[PDB]
Amino acid sequence: NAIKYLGQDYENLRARCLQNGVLFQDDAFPPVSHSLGFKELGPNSSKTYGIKWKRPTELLSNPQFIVDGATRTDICQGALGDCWLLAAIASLTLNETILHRVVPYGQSFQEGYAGIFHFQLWQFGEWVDVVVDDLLPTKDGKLVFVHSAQGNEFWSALLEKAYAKVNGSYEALSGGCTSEAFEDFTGGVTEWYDLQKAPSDLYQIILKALERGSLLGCSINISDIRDLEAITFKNLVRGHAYSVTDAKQVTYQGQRVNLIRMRNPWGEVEWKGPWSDNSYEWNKVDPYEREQLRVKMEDGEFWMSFRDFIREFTKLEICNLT
Ligand SMILES: *[C@](=O)([C]([C]C1=[C][C]=[C][C]=[C]1)[N]C(=O)[C]([C][C]([C])[C])[N]C(=O)O[C][C]O[C][C]O[C])C(=O)[N][C]1[C][C]1
Ligand SMILES: [Ca+2]
Ligand SMILES: [Ca+2]
Repeated sequence: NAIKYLGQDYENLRARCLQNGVLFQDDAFPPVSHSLGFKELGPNSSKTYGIKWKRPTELLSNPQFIVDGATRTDICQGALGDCWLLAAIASLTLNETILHRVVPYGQSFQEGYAGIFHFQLWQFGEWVDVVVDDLLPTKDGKLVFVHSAQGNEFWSALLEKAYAKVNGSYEALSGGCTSEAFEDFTGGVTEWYDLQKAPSDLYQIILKALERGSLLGCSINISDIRDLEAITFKNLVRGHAYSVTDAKQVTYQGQRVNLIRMRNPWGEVEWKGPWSDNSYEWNKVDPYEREQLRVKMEDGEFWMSFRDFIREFTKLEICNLT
C-alpha cells in the first residue's frame, strides 16, 4: 500500500472533515498564490490577479469525478506550460491497470464527499499517496489549467493539481520532459529514439510497446529557437509534447501502409498532411478500415504515415513497464 506523502492520510482526513461538517482545505498546498507560482504566476503578476480558487461543487450543480471513463479526451491543456505532463496523462489512460493505480477508485462529489481527493505517484523512489483539496484555479467560472472536453468532469484537473503539489506549484510544471511524467506514473524504464536515426524495426518496437500498454510520446525539436514559427506549415506544434495513441496498418490502393496515431494535449490543432482527418488518402482505403480508424473531429488526435512521422518528428519517448 502506497505510503502517505507528508503523512497526510486521505481516509482519515476525509472522515474527520465529514464528522466536523466541513470541507478539507490543504495546509500543504493551500488555495493561495504560492500554490500557483512564483514569477509568471507570482503574488504580483497579471495572471495571478485574475484567478479565484473554487471547488467544482461551487461551479456546477452536478460535478463528476469521472464521466464516461477516465480517457484521453479528458485531457485538454489550459494556460500552463505543462504539455509534457498532459501528454503523459493522456497516454496513461490507454492502460487501464496503471491508470487506476494513479487514479484510485471510489472518489465522488456525492456520497462521502468532503472536498478531498487523492492520487498515487511514483516519487522519491516510492509509490506515494498524495491528497489535494478540490479548490481549483478558475477565472470567470472556468478552469484556468487542465480541463476535460466533458465540462462537468474533474479527475484530470484534480490530478494535475496533485502533480503541481508534489512539484511545489503549478508554475513549477512550466516546461519539462514527457518521460519524467511517464516515470512518475509507472516507476518504469524510459528510453528515447532519434527519429532521424530510426532503427529499421522501430515500427515493430512501437507496435509492441502499445500492445503492452507502455507509454509513448513524441516531439519536434526547435533547432533554431523559433525563427520558423512555433507551428509548422502543416500545423504541427514544435517544442511540444504529443501522446502517441495508436499504430495501425491500412490497405491503401491495395498496398499496406503503416500509420501512427497521436494526440495534441491541447485537444485541438492537428496535422494537415497526408492521413489527416480531411485528407484524400482515406478515399483509397477500404471503407471498413476507414470507418474503424478515421474520426473526423477537431479533437487534437490524428494519423500520419510512419514515413511522414519519422520525417516530421525528431524524438520518440517510450516508458516500458513490468
Ligand atoms: C509545451 O509545448 C511546452 C512549452 C514550454 C513551456 C515552458 C518552457 C518551454 C516550453 N513544451 C515543453 O515543456 C517541452 C516538451 C518536450 C519537447 C517534449 N519541453 C522542453 O522544451 O524542455 C524545456 C526544459 O524546461 C525544463 C525546466 O525545468 C527546470 C506546452 O505546454 N505548450 C503549451 C503552452 C502552449
Ligand atoms: Ca471522461
Ligand atoms: Ca482529429
